[PDB]
Amino acid sequence: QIFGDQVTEERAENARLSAFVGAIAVGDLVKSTLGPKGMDKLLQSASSNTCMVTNDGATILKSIPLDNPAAKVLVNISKVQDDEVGDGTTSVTVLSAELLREAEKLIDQSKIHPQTIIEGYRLASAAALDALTKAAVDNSHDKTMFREDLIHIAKTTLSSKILSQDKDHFAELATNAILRLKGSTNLEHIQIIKILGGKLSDSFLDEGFILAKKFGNNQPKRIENAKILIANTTLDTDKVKIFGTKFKVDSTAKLAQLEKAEREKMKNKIAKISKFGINTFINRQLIYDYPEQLFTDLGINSIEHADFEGVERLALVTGGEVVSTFDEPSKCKLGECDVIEEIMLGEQPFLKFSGCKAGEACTIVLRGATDQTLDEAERSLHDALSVLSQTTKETRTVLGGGCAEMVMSKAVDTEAQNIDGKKSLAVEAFARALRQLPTILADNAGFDSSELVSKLRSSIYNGISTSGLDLNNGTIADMRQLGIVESYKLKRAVVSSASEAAEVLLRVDNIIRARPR
Amino acid sequence: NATFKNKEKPQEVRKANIIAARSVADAIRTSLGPKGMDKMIKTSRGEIIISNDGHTILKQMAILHPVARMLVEVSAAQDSEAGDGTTSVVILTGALLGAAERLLNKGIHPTIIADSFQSAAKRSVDILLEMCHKVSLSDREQLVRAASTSLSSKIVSQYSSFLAPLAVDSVLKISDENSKNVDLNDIRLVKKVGGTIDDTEMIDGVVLTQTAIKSAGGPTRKEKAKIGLIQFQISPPKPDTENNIIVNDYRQMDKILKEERAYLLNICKKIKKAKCNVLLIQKSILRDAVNDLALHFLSKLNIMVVKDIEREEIEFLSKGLGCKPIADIELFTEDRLGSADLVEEIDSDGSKIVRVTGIRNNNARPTVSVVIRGANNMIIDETERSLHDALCVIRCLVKERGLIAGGGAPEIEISRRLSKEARSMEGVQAFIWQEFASALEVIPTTLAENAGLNSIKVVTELRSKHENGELNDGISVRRSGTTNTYEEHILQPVLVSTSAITLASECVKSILRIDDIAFSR
Amino acid sequence: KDQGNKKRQHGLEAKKSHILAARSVASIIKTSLGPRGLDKILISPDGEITITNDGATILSQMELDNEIAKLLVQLSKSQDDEIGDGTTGVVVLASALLDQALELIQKGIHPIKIANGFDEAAKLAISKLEETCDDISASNDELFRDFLLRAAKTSLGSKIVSKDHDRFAEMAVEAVINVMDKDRKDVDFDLIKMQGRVGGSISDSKLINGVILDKDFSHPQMPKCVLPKEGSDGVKLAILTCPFEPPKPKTKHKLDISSVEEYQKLQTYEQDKFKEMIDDVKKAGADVVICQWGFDDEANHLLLQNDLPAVRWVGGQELEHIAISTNGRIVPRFQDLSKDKLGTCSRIYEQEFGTTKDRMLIIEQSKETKTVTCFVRGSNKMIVDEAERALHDSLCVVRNLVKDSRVVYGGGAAEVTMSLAVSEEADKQRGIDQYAFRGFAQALDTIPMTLAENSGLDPIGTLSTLKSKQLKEKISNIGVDCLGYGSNDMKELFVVDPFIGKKQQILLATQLCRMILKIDNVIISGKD
Repeated sequence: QIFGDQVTEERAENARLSAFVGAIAVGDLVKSTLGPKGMDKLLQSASSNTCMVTNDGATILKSIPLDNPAAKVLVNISKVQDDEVGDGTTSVTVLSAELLREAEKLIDQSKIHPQTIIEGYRLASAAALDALTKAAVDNSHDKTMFREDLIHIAKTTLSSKILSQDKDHFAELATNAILRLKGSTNLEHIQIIKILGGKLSDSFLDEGFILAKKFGNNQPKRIENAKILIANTTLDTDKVKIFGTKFKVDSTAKLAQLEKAEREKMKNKIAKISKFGINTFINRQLIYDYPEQLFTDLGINSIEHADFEGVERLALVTGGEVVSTFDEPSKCKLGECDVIEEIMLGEQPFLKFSGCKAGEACTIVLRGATDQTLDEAERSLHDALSVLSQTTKETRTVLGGGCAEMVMSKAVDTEAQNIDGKKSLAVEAFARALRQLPTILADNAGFDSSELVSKLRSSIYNGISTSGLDLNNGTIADMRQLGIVESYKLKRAVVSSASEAAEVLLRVDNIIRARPR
Repeated sequence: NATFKNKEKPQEVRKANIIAARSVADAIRTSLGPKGMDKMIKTSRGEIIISNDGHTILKQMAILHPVARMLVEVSAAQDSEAGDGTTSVVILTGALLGAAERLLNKGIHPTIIADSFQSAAKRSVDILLEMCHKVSLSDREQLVRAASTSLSSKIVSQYSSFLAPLAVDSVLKISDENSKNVDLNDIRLVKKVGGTIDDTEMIDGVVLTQTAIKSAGGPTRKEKAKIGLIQFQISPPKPDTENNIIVNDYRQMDKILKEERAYLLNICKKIKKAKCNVLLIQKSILRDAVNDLALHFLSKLNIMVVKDIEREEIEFLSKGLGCKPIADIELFTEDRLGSADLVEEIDSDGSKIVRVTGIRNNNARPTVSVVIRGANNMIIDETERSLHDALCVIRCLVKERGLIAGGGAPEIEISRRLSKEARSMEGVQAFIWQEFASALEVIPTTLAENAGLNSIKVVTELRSKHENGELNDGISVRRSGTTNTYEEHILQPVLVSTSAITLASECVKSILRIDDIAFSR
Repeated sequence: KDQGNKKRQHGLEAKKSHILAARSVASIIKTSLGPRGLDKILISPDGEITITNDGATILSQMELDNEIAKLLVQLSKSQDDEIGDGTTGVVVLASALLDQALELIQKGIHPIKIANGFDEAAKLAISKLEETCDDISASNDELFRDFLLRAAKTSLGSKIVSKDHDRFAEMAVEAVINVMDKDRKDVDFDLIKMQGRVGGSISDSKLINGVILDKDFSHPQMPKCVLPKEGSDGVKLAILTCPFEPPKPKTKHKLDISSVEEYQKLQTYEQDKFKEMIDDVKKAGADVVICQWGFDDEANHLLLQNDLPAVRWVGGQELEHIAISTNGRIVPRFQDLSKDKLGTCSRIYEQEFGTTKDRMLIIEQSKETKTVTCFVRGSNKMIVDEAERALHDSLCVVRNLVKDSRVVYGGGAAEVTMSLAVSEEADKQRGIDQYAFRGFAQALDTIPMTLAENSGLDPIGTLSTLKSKQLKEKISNIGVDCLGYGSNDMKELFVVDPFIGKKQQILLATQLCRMILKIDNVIISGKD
């Protein structure tokens, strides 16, 4: 007997089983979230007062802890998929769980060494990734078809989300937001504003980069030829090069006379800001009445409490510099635009920009009944916009609805025709994992997956490699006629991540814990 | 036979969900209708409460199961959107869940059930809307009759000839003939002890519950006033941290008093410099709202003071008067003031209530306040509730114009049509819609039973009479049978029936989709 | 005091118990022995989940009160510090020797007779090992550079770094050469530092022959780079632990003013001292300023106006890295700054790495250096940590190859050759020792058998083939198929271990076995 001090220890038989049972426990969290017809999970914290219902697989994996140290590995891997890619979280988690689920049987029943399984999965992965490439078709030419493809992608990427209710509108809103870019793929150019009142179908796309805060106490409602100088500086009772002078008097009148001194020092600082030749001044910090009036008297339009996200968005639109220090009129970049106008959206104040610098920006304005509705709408747009944005660099797509998965498993089954003995079952096991996604999709939709998946496979096998699941009618349909497409890049990420994710736990057969603290 | 082994049993969670939710609905079911049975609850404090109000019961039932609690939120949504039917939306939910349970046992996947019920709900709404009796806001008498009906079930019905047009005019003062969504939170019902039920007023600016100034020198009334909303306290310097003042003689007391008074004087002078004529101070117990010393200065400045104004009153003031809050005397300036033609305190049967009229400010919004009067607390409390419900009735009529007969009539009309129409559908469509339609009859069935009538007889008569007759027929507890409920003036706004069909679908859809419960810690 | 609540083992039963305790340790780490070895999940005291197959890390994270197991950990520590290769093998082999000792004891061979026999068997094993050695540094320098890189490439194949290991192998080769003079051939490992950041891919890693700071400049408007300035004497660096301003406390000031005359002077003093301190930088003749502390606004403007780029809040080791690389000094104060203390370099610049905002500051000599830093990138923490540690292993390999040119082929081939030699000599003993000599050889066999088992190969067919080839055809080293190559015979596969490594592995494992076998009594008290 070794170790001690109450540490966890698991040996070959136990740690190996735990690695697989853990990964399965992870899959059980999200296997119900796959597809537009997926089922919901009710989550509740120890306080009981935060009870929520969601079908967002990423939220569930992040919200629900597991005590299995091998499960923690797969959950962390799924996190990376969700944060870095923006889609495929459920698909990778399922495929990882199913690849490892089959691996458990391969060891226990088929007498396959863990090393044999890993190499077999690597060979099968190459077959699957090649299958995606050969089946991948772009419409780089004929801009009409590319724009249509983005709409079809959008409707798919909005699936399972609250926006799936009105996807006909949001598919075009999201697509237009990306088409507007004609440029950078960085989503930081696209803003989402969450407004209460109205229905989700009433969301608008506005290319004018709408700001959630207005300017001025008593200043004009429209700025022409605006020159934008951003700030992150303290302007309140700023004692300039007179530090250490305190106000101690025996009357209120004398104190007010001394406060003038702070105004004189602030006046110099504000004057130095005006020396830049600006019309609009934005400060991340608050602006007290003194510097506020000093800006007004000099004709400078005052915005206060422009938080971090605001400043960064302004940098991508107006082209100004945050300039935390205003001791010299030079060494600063100044932004510009044609118009800044006070505008009401849904009886809520905003500013509207026009003529900004090399504008690639736009705003999507959401209209919702509840905060929870809008929060889900905001995230759903973010996920869809990411895939749609990435599509503008990788324009190839494949057919969804289980079609790509059947095509991949077809190639993998073909690979098993020319394979050494020990690795043969591992390659076939990889294919069996791939076909679990269309099985789960059918099951969640309330259809007989055994019939639909078996018939679908025979369709893709005997040519007709256009068919897939119709998860609304419960039959087999041509995905090109229905418009069910998924980004090539995303499918490469899903297969790649699922393959590596399995390998990480396939290489584990022992769990060693140090003394707990 | 041999079928799915069902080693993993997700149905066990859905069964627990349905069982818990249906138990809540059946508990509320027995209180449906004017003849329903009372519920008694012993609260966590040991108090005994008795009520037949579904929503009040649900809040005090203290439901534990995470999913069954959702039936309480359903009643909250009904209370927020319609303001009526709060018992019926849960009861229909329970019956529709029972339909889902039977459909699950029949081999229909929960996913199919949820979507099929939604489709049935879509048709149910269309059936409901087409059969209603349309109204118009231009017909003041019609609105009075609608309100008078809902008032006829209140404790003091003899004044319904007054409370009905008061609710009607209160809405019309802020909602013209062409309006979709009327937020009756802009109609403030303000109670004060004294006077009688009919002795009510509708005031444009505001009705407050508090007095102004009683001390000598107070202006007690101001015309052409600018009004500010104060959330700070006006009192001599009184810090919370350690402090001491030493006074060994009247000479030092004089000095100290001058320091306290000069502080308040400077505040009062700044308020005057802002040209503020009336101070409306939010209630707080932290420091004196306005100290007597400040009142002496403010009185000499001809500034009115109203103290101990409740948060809800302050929020209304910010909309009716066009004025803004001031967080601190430091920022007390003109830009935060409203306007009013007259600010006065009314002493009628000892009321002594401050009110504002003639705001005439661009920042004002269509608000109105109602003066509720009465000697006993039960009178002003019953009047407020009576007017609130009446306002909810009218609000419903604006959102979806029209009323349908009560007594379960729209549930028989919808169910009867759906059962016949469903026979033309294919596959699970017809089988599920038959269960959906049947679930609807829980309402006319329960109403019959709670009224003391033979359950089967009444429903049988309702089915036959609706096939040959029309929506107007239904259960009348006053006639103790099935009669022409329209002619008996038993009417509910369309919105109540429309919303109940929607909520029942949304709740059951939400419940059926839950296949597990997990903790997040 | 307090004789009770103690554990004790002694005698023949302790001999079985102690060996079984050693077996328990080997039964865990044996599974990671080989280029295809399996990984462990190592759970920290705080629940942190890490994955590794580094036997040295695993044994370090194994926290145990079994005193016999501790002796095995001590063995792995010695090998990790001395050679850095055999940290798993010395424990697995030592266990194999103890397993043989168990049977030998049970058959009636005294533990001392076992210890003596194993020692003599080890001498035979090394005597044969020498016959199979060859030189890498011998003959054409190009062959040394070729083999040196190839040795690094193989050593990297056991970790995640294997994906893009071509670049990391080059880093190990350049790193060991850059800190080593051709004539002396002594490598000081401390001259090769490891550093890395989260972001990018491991293929983006590179060796930087200068100093890298994970710090930004004192003022966003301050120049980001200084060049040699058209043939002038490079860049002069002022490295201090004090900011160039009148120091001010972060707690209490306690500065008493007795008069108005003092008050006015005191406010002026601070403003003037800001100027004087920066002026002293110009008097020193420095181009850039590197301080442990940051700068106040007035110092930043004064440094800006005088074109004196400055780096804020630079850590202790980072200050030393500059002082060492630039052949300068760290000067506690300002009055001592001059050409005799300021550091020299050829360029200081800020480097961006794609979308990574670290914006590290790099100081280059642009010539032969005394020290290098290995810069590692990767898409996550665990990726950087493992790829960075992979360099540590490769650096140890090339370190040993420079110091001792004699190498032998690995893959277990050396153990099979030594096993065969000891086995053949055992029959010549004709005495009691024959049992220990045969046992020693059988213990050696456990290494190529472990390499088989951890690769999914039959260890019995594998070992039979290994011994058969080295007897039927030629004693020449025959390896195993653990790497998935078309065939064995490492001569064409470039799987090579240093002689000093394999020599120490066998001798140290034997010494440890004796360390445990000679223990006839263990008394364990409590832990205060």
